[PDB]
Amino acid sequence: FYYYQRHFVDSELECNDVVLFWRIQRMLAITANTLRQQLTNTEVRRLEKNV
Amino acid sequence: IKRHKWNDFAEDSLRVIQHNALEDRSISDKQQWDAAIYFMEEALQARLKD
Amino acid sequence: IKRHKWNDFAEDSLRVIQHNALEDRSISDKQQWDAAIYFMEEALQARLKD
Repeated sequence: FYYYQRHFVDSELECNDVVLFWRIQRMLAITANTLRQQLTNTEVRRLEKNV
Repeated sequence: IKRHKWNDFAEDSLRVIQHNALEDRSISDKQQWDAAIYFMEEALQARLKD
Repeated sequence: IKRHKWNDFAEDSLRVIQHNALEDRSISDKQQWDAAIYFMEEALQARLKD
C-alpha cells in the first residue's frame, strides 16, 4: 500500500488484482445499501396493494 | 408471490449506478486495502478447497 | 473557455445519484458520527464568528 501511495508504477508490485477486488467489494456495499433502501420503501407499497 | 412485480425502472437506474461506482480506480483508505486483501483471501481459500 | 460546453446528461444523472445517496438515514460507523460532529462544529463556529 505504501508503494501504491506514491504511484510506483515502475515497481513490479503492481497489485492489480487487489484493486479490482476492492472495486468489487465497494460495488457490493453500494448495491446492498441501495437494494435495502428500495426494499424498505419501493416494494412495501406494492406488497400492501397486492395483499 | 405470483402477483408480485418488481419496478422495471430500477434495473435501468441501477445499471448506471454501479457502472459509475466501479469506474473508480483509487483506494484512499489503508483499511480498505487491508479489507480487500482479507476478502480476496476468503474467496481464494474457498476456491482452493474445492 | 467560450467554446466550452459541459455534458447535458450529467445533470440529470447526478440528480438521481445524490438523491439516493441522501436518502439513507443510518450511520453504521462510529467514526462517521464523530466526523459529522467535528464538521458541524466548524460550520457552526464560522457562523457564530460572523
